[PDB]
Amino acid sequence: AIPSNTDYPGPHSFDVSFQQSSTAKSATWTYSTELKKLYCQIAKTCPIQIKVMTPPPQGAVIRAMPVYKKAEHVTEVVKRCPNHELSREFNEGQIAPPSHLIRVEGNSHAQYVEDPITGRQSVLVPYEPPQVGTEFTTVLYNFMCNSSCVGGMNRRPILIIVTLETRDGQVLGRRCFEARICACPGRDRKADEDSI
Amino acid sequence: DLGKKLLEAAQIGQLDEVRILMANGADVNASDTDGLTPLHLAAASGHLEIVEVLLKTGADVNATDKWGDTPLHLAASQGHLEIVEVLLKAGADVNATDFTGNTPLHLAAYIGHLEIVEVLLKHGADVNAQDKFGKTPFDLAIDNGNEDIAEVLQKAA
Ligand SMILES: [Zn+2]
Repeated sequence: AIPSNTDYPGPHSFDVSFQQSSTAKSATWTYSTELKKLYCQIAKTCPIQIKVMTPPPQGAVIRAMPVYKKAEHVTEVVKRCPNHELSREFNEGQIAPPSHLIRVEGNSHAQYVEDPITGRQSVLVPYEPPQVGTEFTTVLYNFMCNSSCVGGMNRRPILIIVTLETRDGQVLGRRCFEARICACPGRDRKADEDSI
Repeated sequence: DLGKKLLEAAQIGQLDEVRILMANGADVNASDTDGLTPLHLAAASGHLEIVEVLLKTGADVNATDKWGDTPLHLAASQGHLEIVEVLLKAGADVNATDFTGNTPLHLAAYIGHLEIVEVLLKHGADVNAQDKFGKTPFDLAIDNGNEDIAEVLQKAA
């Protein structure tokens, strides 16, 4: 069983979007709307915007799971390379297990999941509606290894699957974007757009 | 491998380790398989003091990676102003052109770094330079809704 990457708006019209630029003092991330591809530096804050048109049920959650993009890799679980897993950098005493590629920043109720059968790793947050007079629910993600890391992703491309789920794990909506964790997001975005 | 250690220390911002590795004979112009040098990596990451000490110890300000980008391209794309200034003083070509026709001004204008756009213009950035698709820096500022940058570029036209 491979995780589905199929877009599914579902009954709440679930959608995932990105603000026009980083509010950091530098392009710590940038999003290609042409390629539906996030570019970020390792461990930097990446705000992702969730929109629904009708409230999800009580107990709904938002999952983020990385998967390899290419059919020849998709059965392999995406995790941090051993070097980043075992580093002391970013690995101070904390809730995120050090193997997980995706973290949530700034949420005490973020939950790190490893399926005991599939070995798939993902991170949940409770669904929360937007703060009054805003359009979006913001989730802050951190991506904790470089795409190039030889002991991990090893230059293979990944997709981030964002799923809206009931408390009991029924799919309510799903959106997918490609992610690259790279040295220079601003250049990589333009270079990739140039190549297509 | 001292080269590999120097690349990593420059990227992640370990200034003391950069100094120690170069004292131990690390190649200041080491490149990875993407052609990124310590100076590229410090420039993209935004580590000003590392950029300075690499240039003082013989880093190549004109080195191009596998995309044809110089360290100035990377600092300009990221918005690292003081690094852009140091690279220009050290001999960077303001109009260095990568293999898909981007100048530093293309990348600053596109990603939307107003202060960088201003400094590049003062050093002779070419407002007429076209990428592989015919786009000028102004075209890219319009395409990515960078209104203040598009205005500055129009005045420089
Ligand atoms: Zn890694």
